Amino acid sequence: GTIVRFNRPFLMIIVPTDTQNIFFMSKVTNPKQ
Amino acid sequence: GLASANVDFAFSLYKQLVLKAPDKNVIFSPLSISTALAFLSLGAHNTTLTEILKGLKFNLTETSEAEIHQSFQHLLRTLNQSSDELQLSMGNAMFVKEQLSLLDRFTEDAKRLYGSEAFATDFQDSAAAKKLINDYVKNGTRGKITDLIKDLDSQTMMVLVNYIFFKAKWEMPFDPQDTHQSRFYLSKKKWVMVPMMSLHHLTIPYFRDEELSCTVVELKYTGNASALFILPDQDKMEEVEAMLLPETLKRWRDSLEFREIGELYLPKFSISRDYNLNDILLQLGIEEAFTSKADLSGITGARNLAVSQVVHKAVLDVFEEGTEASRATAVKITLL
Repeated sequence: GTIVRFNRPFLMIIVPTDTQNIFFMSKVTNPKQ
Repeated sequence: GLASANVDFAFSLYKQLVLKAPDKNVIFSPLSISTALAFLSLGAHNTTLTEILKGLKFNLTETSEAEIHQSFQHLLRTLNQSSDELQLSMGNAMFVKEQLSLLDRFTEDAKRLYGSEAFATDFQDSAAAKKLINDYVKNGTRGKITDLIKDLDSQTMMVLVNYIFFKAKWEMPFDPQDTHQSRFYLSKKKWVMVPMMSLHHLTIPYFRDEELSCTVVELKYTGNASALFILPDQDKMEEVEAMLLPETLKRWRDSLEFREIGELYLPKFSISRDYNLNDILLQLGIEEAFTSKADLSGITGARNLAVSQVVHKAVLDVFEEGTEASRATAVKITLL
Protein backbone atom coordinates (compact mmCIF):
# COMPACT_ATOMS: atom_id res chain seq x y z
CA GLY A 1 0.00 0.00 0.00
CA THR A 2 1.21 3.53 -0.74
CA ILE A 3 1.91 6.06 2.03
CA VAL A 4 1.98 9.83 1.53
CA ARG A 5 3.57 11.69 4.45
CA PHE A 6 3.73 15.49 4.40
CA ASN A 7 6.57 15.78 6.89
CA ARG A 8 8.79 18.11 4.85
CA PRO A 9 8.26 21.37 2.88
CA PHE A 10 5.25 21.23 0.53
CA LEU A 11 3.00 23.37 -1.67
CA MET A 12 -0.75 23.71 -1.20
CA ILE A 13 -2.89 25.23 -3.93
CA ILE A 14 -6.63 25.77 -3.43
CA VAL A 15 -8.32 25.61 -6.83
CA PRO A 16 -11.94 25.34 -8.01
CA THR A 17 -12.80 21.69 -8.77
CA ASP A 18 -14.05 22.32 -12.33
CA THR A 19 -11.86 25.22 -13.45
CA GLN A 20 -8.15 25.68 -14.10
CA ASN A 21 -7.62 28.63 -11.78
CA ILE A 22 -5.93 29.45 -8.45
CA PHE A 23 -7.71 30.98 -5.47
CA PHE A 24 -5.04 30.59 -2.79
CA MET A 25 -1.47 29.31 -2.79
CA SER A 26 1.08 28.55 -0.08
CA LYS A 27 4.51 27.00 0.44
CA VAL A 28 4.73 25.56 3.93
CA THR A 29 8.44 25.40 4.84
CA ASN A 30 7.77 25.44 8.57
CA PRO A 31 4.25 24.84 9.97
CA LYS A 32 5.46 26.33 13.27
CA GLN A 33 6.07 29.66 11.46
CA GLY B 1 -9.52 34.18 -20.29
CA LEU B 2 -9.01 35.71 -16.85
CA ALA B 3 -8.15 32.27 -15.41
CA SER B 4 -5.23 31.84 -17.81
CA ALA B 5 -3.82 35.25 -16.84
CA ASN B 6 -4.40 34.59 -13.15
CA VAL B 7 -2.45 31.30 -13.15
CA ASP B 8 0.42 32.97 -15.03
CA PHE B 9 0.32 35.91 -12.62
CA ALA B 10 0.11 33.61 -9.59
CA PHE B 11 3.29 31.73 -10.49
CA SER B 12 5.16 34.89 -11.51
CA LEU B 13 4.29 36.51 -8.21
CA TYR B 14 5.19 33.33 -6.30
CA LYS B 15 8.72 33.18 -7.75
CA GLN B 16 9.33 36.81 -6.76
CA LEU B 17 8.11 36.25 -3.20
CA VAL B 18 10.41 33.25 -2.84
CA LEU B 19 13.41 35.24 -4.11
CA LYS B 20 12.74 37.89 -1.44
CA ALA B 21 12.72 35.33 1.41
CA PRO B 22 13.82 31.81 0.29
CA ASP B 23 13.45 30.35 3.80
CA LYS B 24 10.02 31.62 4.85
CA ASN B 25 6.48 30.29 4.40
CA VAL B 26 4.73 31.81 1.37
CA ILE B 27 0.98 32.51 1.71
CA PHE B 28 -1.03 34.59 -0.75
CA SER B 29 -4.07 34.96 -2.98
CA PRO B 30 -3.40 35.88 -6.62
CA LEU B 31 -7.11 36.70 -6.89
CA SER B 32 -7.11 39.27 -4.10
CA ILE B 33 -4.03 41.01 -5.55
CA SER B 34 -5.23 40.87 -9.17
CA THR B 35 -8.65 42.18 -8.19
CA ALA B 36 -7.28 45.16 -6.23
CA LEU B 37 -4.93 46.07 -9.11
CA ALA B 38 -7.60 45.67 -11.80
CA PHE B 39 -9.85 47.84 -9.62
CA LEU B 40 -7.06 50.45 -9.51
CA SER B 41 -6.53 50.21 -13.29
CA LEU B 42 -10.12 51.40 -13.68
CA GLY B 43 -8.81 54.91 -12.99
CA ALA B 44 -5.47 54.60 -14.78
CA HIS B 45 -4.50 56.10 -18.14
CA ASN B 46 -1.77 55.58 -20.76
CA THR B 47 1.46 53.90 -19.62
CA THR B 48 0.29 53.62 -16.00
CA LEU B 49 -2.67 51.58 -17.25
CA THR B 50 -0.69 49.52 -19.79
CA GLU B 51 1.85 48.48 -17.17
CA ILE B 52 -0.78 47.31 -14.71
CA LEU B 53 -2.66 45.18 -17.23
CA LYS B 54 0.57 43.78 -18.67
CA GLY B 55 1.82 43.19 -15.12
CA LEU B 56 -1.37 41.22 -14.38
CA LYS B 57 -0.23 38.99 -17.28
CA PHE B 58 -3.01 39.87 -19.72
CA ASN B 59 -2.18 39.56 -23.42
CA LEU B 60 -3.33 43.01 -24.56
CA THR B 61 -3.19 41.85 -28.18
CA GLU B 62 -5.68 39.03 -27.51
CA THR B 63 -7.86 40.78 -24.92
CA SER B 64 -9.05 44.35 -24.36
CA GLU B 65 -9.39 46.43 -21.18
CA ALA B 66 -13.19 46.19 -21.56
CA GLU B 67 -13.14 42.37 -21.62
CA ILE B 68 -10.77 42.33 -18.62
CA HIS B 69 -13.08 44.34 -16.34
CA GLN B 70 -16.06 42.25 -17.46
CA SER B 71 -14.22 39.08 -16.48
CA PHE B 72 -13.63 40.53 -13.03
CA GLN B 73 -17.30 41.48 -12.71
CA HIS B 74 -18.51 37.97 -13.54
CA LEU B 75 -15.81 36.52 -11.31
CA LEU B 76 -17.10 38.57 -8.37
CA ARG B 77 -20.72 37.65 -9.09
CA THR B 78 -19.80 33.94 -9.22
CA LEU B 79 -17.49 33.66 -6.18
CA ASN B 80 -19.84 35.18 -3.60
CA GLN B 81 -21.56 32.01 -2.45
CA SER B 82 -21.34 31.36 1.30
CA SER B 83 -23.95 28.69 2.05
CA ASP B 84 -23.63 25.07 0.85
CA GLU B 85 -21.20 23.99 3.63
CA LEU B 86 -18.59 26.06 1.77
CA GLN B 87 -18.32 29.75 2.63
CA LEU B 88 -16.61 31.93 0.05
CA SER B 89 -16.86 35.71 0.02
CA MET B 90 -14.93 38.57 -1.52
CA GLY B 91 -15.57 42.28 -1.16
CA ASN B 92 -14.09 45.50 -2.57
CA ALA B 93 -14.12 48.97 -0.98
CA MET B 94 -12.57 52.38 -1.51
CA PHE B 95 -12.04 54.74 1.41
CA VAL B 96 -11.78 58.24 -0.08
CA LYS B 97 -10.91 61.49 1.70
CA GLU B 98 -13.93 63.64 2.59
CA GLN B 99 -14.64 66.23 -0.11
CA LEU B 100 -12.27 64.75 -2.69
CA SER B 101 -14.02 64.94 -6.08
CA LEU B 102 -14.14 61.70 -8.06
CA LEU B 103 -15.33 61.36 -11.65
CA ASP B 104 -18.85 59.95 -11.80
CA ARG B 105 -17.77 57.41 -14.42
CA PHE B 106 -15.11 55.99 -12.09
CA THR B 107 -17.53 55.66 -9.15
CA GLU B 108 -20.17 53.99 -11.34
CA ASP B 109 -17.72 51.60 -13.02
CA ALA B 110 -16.37 50.74 -9.56
CA LYS B 111 -19.82 49.89 -8.22
CA ARG B 112 -21.03 47.87 -11.18
CA LEU B 113 -17.78 46.18 -12.20
CA TYR B 114 -16.10 45.74 -8.81
CA GLY B 115 -19.14 45.97 -6.57
CA SER B 116 -17.13 48.52 -4.66
CA GLU B 117 -18.62 50.39 -1.77
CA ALA B 118 -17.31 53.92 -1.24
CA PHE B 119 -16.61 55.40 2.19
CA ALA B 120 -15.74 59.03 2.92
CA THR B 121 -12.81 58.92 5.32
CA ASP B 122 -11.14 61.72 7.26
CA PHE B 123 -7.54 60.74 6.50
CA GLN B 124 -6.32 63.63 8.69
CA ASP B 125 -7.28 61.66 11.79
CA SER B 126 -4.95 58.76 10.94
CA ALA B 127 -5.93 56.73 14.02
CA ALA B 128 -9.61 56.92 13.06
CA ALA B 129 -9.00 56.15 9.38
CA LYS B 130 -6.90 53.07 10.26
CA LYS B 131 -9.56 51.58 12.51
CA LEU B 132 -12.30 52.11 9.93
CA ILE B 133 -10.38 50.24 7.21
CA ASN B 134 -9.12 47.56 9.60
CA ASP B 135 -12.60 47.04 11.09
CA TYR B 136 -14.08 46.72 7.62
CA VAL B 137 -11.48 44.04 6.84
CA LYS B 138 -11.85 42.35 10.25
CA ASN B 139 -15.63 42.21 9.69
CA GLY B 140 -15.18 40.92 6.15
CA THR B 141 -12.72 38.17 7.07
CA ARG B 142 -14.83 37.05 10.06
CA GLY B 143 -12.12 38.17 12.46
CA LYS B 144 -9.07 36.62 10.80
CA ILE B 145 -7.31 39.70 9.34
CA THR B 146 -7.13 42.34 12.09
CA ASP B 147 -4.29 44.68 11.18
CA LEU B 148 -4.07 44.99 7.39
CA ILE B 149 -3.21 48.70 7.69
CA LYS B 150 -0.42 49.44 10.18
CA ASP B 151 0.31 53.07 9.25
CA LEU B 152 -0.86 55.75 6.82
CA ASP B 153 0.68 58.94 5.42
CA SER B 154 -1.27 62.07 6.39
CA GLN B 155 -1.07 62.73 2.64
CA THR B 156 -3.27 59.70 1.86
CA MET B 157 -6.10 60.52 -0.53
CA MET B 158 -7.65 57.05 -0.75
CA VAL B 159 -7.18 53.35 -0.09
CA LEU B 160 -8.55 50.55 -2.26
CA VAL B 161 -9.25 47.34 -0.33
CA ASN B 162 -10.01 43.77 -1.30
CA TYR B 163 -10.60 40.84 1.04
CA ILE B 164 -11.38 37.17 0.45
CA PHE B 165 -12.67 34.78 3.08
CA PHE B 166 -12.80 31.02 2.57
CA LYS B 167 -14.04 28.27 4.89
CA ALA B 168 -14.67 24.72 3.71
CA LYS B 169 -14.93 21.23 5.15
CA TRP B 170 -12.96 18.25 3.88
CA GLU B 171 -15.00 15.70 1.96
CA MET B 172 -13.06 13.15 4.05
CA PRO B 173 -12.37 14.77 7.47
CA PHE B 174 -9.51 13.70 9.73
CA ASP B 175 -10.36 12.10 13.09
CA PRO B 176 -8.74 14.22 15.84
CA GLN B 177 -7.96 11.02 17.74
CA ASP B 178 -5.58 10.03 14.97
CA THR B 179 -3.63 13.28 15.26
CA HIS B 180 -0.28 12.78 16.97
CA GLN B 181 2.85 14.84 17.56
CA SER B 182 5.39 13.85 14.94
CA ARG B 183 8.41 15.23 13.09
CA PHE B 184 8.30 17.79 10.31
CA TYR B 185 11.75 18.04 8.67
CA LEU B 186 12.83 21.63 8.02
CA SER B 187 16.03 20.19 6.55
CA LYS B 188 17.51 16.70 6.31
CA LYS B 189 18.97 17.04 9.84
CA LYS B 190 16.63 19.51 11.55
CA TRP B 191 12.95 19.13 12.45
CA VAL B 192 10.14 20.51 14.57
CA MET B 193 7.40 18.60 16.39
CA VAL B 194 3.90 19.21 15.00
CA PRO B 195 0.40 17.68 15.24
CA MET B 196 0.33 15.21 12.36
CA MET B 197 -3.21 14.35 11.23
CA SER B 198 -3.76 11.06 9.41
CA LEU B 199 -6.23 9.20 7.20
CA HIS B 200 -6.18 5.47 6.47
CA HIS B 201 -7.42 3.52 3.43
CA LEU B 202 -8.64 6.36 1.24
CA THR B 203 -9.07 6.54 -2.53
CA ILE B 204 -8.12 9.96 -3.94
CA PRO B 205 -6.61 11.53 -7.12
CA TYR B 206 -2.86 10.88 -7.04
CA PHE B 207 0.11 11.39 -9.35
CA ARG B 208 3.76 10.57 -8.80
CA ASP B 209 5.73 12.92 -11.02
CA GLU B 210 8.93 10.99 -11.66
CA GLU B 211 10.16 13.68 -14.06
CA LEU B 212 9.94 16.40 -11.39
CA SER B 213 10.67 14.28 -8.31
CA CYS B 214 7.40 15.17 -6.56
CA THR B 215 4.09 13.63 -5.53
CA VAL B 216 0.75 15.31 -6.20
CA VAL B 217 -2.49 14.52 -4.34
CA GLU B 218 -5.88 16.22 -4.25
CA LEU B 219 -8.07 16.47 -1.16
CA LYS B 220 -11.53 17.71 -2.13
CA TYR B 221 -13.62 19.99 0.03
CA THR B 222 -17.42 19.71 0.20
CA GLY B 223 -18.35 22.10 -2.59
CA ASN B 224 -16.64 23.15 -5.82
CA ALA B 225 -13.11 23.47 -4.43
CA SER B 226 -10.09 21.25 -3.85
CA ALA B 227 -6.68 21.50 -2.27
CA LEU B 228 -3.82 20.31 -4.47
CA PHE B 229 -0.77 19.29 -2.47
CA ILE B 230 2.64 19.00 -4.10
CA LEU B 231 5.26 17.11 -2.10
CA PRO B 232 8.73 17.44 -3.62
CA ASP B 233 11.26 14.78 -2.63
CA GLN B 234 13.93 15.67 -0.06
CA ASP B 235 15.91 18.66 -1.40
CA LYS B 236 13.85 18.95 -4.59
CA MET B 237 11.75 21.99 -3.64
CA GLU B 238 13.77 24.53 -5.66
CA GLU B 239 13.70 22.19 -8.65
CA VAL B 240 9.90 22.02 -8.46
CA GLU B 241 9.63 25.78 -7.92
CA ALA B 242 11.72 26.47 -11.02
CA MET B 243 9.10 24.48 -12.91
CA LEU B 244 5.98 26.16 -11.48
CA LEU B 245 4.36 27.10 -14.77
CA PRO B 246 0.73 27.14 -16.03
CA GLU B 247 1.49 24.16 -18.27
CA THR B 248 2.89 22.30 -15.25
CA LEU B 249 -0.24 22.82 -13.14
CA LYS B 250 -2.43 21.75 -16.07
CA ARG B 251 -0.25 18.68 -16.66
CA TRP B 252 -0.49 17.70 -12.97
CA ARG B 253 -4.26 18.05 -12.82
CA ASP B 254 -4.66 16.13 -16.09
CA SER B 255 -2.37 13.37 -14.82
CA LEU B 256 -4.28 12.74 -11.61
CA GLU B 257 -5.75 9.24 -11.29
CA PHE B 258 -7.66 7.67 -8.40
CA ARG B 259 -5.51 5.46 -6.23
CA GLU B 260 -5.92 3.67 -2.90
CA ILE B 261 -3.67 5.29 -0.32
CA GLY B 262 -2.79 3.19 2.69
CA GLU B 263 -1.95 6.16 4.92
CA LEU B 264 -1.79 9.94 4.51
CA TYR B 265 -0.18 12.29 7.03
CA LEU B 266 -0.78 16.03 6.84
CA PRO B 267 0.21 18.52 9.52
CA LYS B 268 -2.38 20.60 11.34
CA PHE B 269 -1.22 24.24 11.40
CA SER B 270 -2.09 27.92 11.47
CA ILE B 271 0.28 30.27 9.63
CA SER B 272 0.20 33.90 8.50
CA ARG B 273 2.32 36.25 6.36
CA ASP B 274 2.53 40.04 6.05
CA TYR B 275 3.75 41.61 2.79
CA ASN B 276 4.83 44.94 1.32
CA LEU B 277 4.44 44.14 -2.37
CA ASN B 278 6.13 47.30 -3.74
CA ASP B 279 9.35 45.44 -4.67
CA ILE B 280 7.44 42.56 -6.20
CA LEU B 281 5.18 44.75 -8.34
CA LEU B 282 8.08 46.84 -9.66
CA GLN B 283 9.81 43.56 -10.58
CA LEU B 284 6.66 42.59 -12.48
CA GLY B 285 6.74 45.79 -14.54
CA ILE B 286 4.21 47.88 -12.62
CA GLU B 287 6.28 51.03 -12.17
CA GLU B 288 4.76 54.31 -13.38
CA ALA B 289 1.89 54.06 -10.88
CA PHE B 290 4.43 54.50 -8.06
CA THR B 291 6.31 57.45 -9.58
CA SER B 292 5.79 61.18 -10.06
CA LYS B 293 4.67 60.31 -13.60
CA ALA B 294 1.70 58.30 -12.25
CA ASP B 295 -1.27 58.75 -14.54
CA LEU B 296 -4.36 58.07 -12.45
CA SER B 297 -6.33 60.96 -13.98
CA GLY B 298 -9.23 58.57 -14.58
CA ILE B 299 -10.10 58.79 -10.89
CA THR B 300 -10.47 62.56 -10.35
CA GLY B 301 -9.82 63.94 -13.83
CA ALA B 302 -6.32 65.22 -13.03
CA ARG B 303 -2.89 63.60 -12.54
CA ASN B 304 -2.81 64.33 -8.80
CA LEU B 305 -2.62 60.80 -7.33
CA ALA B 306 0.14 58.20 -7.10
CA VAL B 307 0.32 54.79 -5.39
CA SER B 308 2.54 54.83 -2.32
CA GLN B 309 2.24 51.20 -1.25
CA VAL B 310 0.47 47.89 -1.87
CA VAL B 311 0.18 45.54 1.13
CA HIS B 312 -1.12 41.98 1.44
CA LYS B 313 -1.96 39.99 4.58
CA ALA B 314 -2.58 36.23 4.52
CA VAL B 315 -3.75 33.60 7.02
CA LEU B 316 -4.09 29.84 6.51
CA ASP B 317 -5.65 27.35 8.95
CA VAL B 318 -5.54 23.63 8.23
CA PHE B 319 -7.23 21.33 10.73
CA GLU B 320 -9.17 18.06 11.02
CA GLU B 321 -12.57 19.35 9.86
CA GLY B 322 -11.37 21.54 6.99
CA THR B 323 -9.59 24.75 6.04
CA GLU B 324 -10.01 28.46 6.69
CA ALA B 325 -8.12 30.90 4.45
CA SER B 326 -8.29 34.70 4.65
CA ARG B 327 -6.50 37.25 2.47
CA ALA B 328 -6.73 41.02 2.08
CA THR B 329 -4.96 43.55 -0.15
CA ALA B 330 -4.80 47.32 0.26
CA VAL B 331 -3.56 49.95 -2.20
CA LYS B 332 -2.59 53.17 -0.41
CA ILE B 333 -2.82 56.20 -2.71
CA THR B 334 -1.43 59.64 -1.91
CA LEU B 335 -1.49 63.14 -3.29
CA LEU B 336 0.83 63.96 -6.22
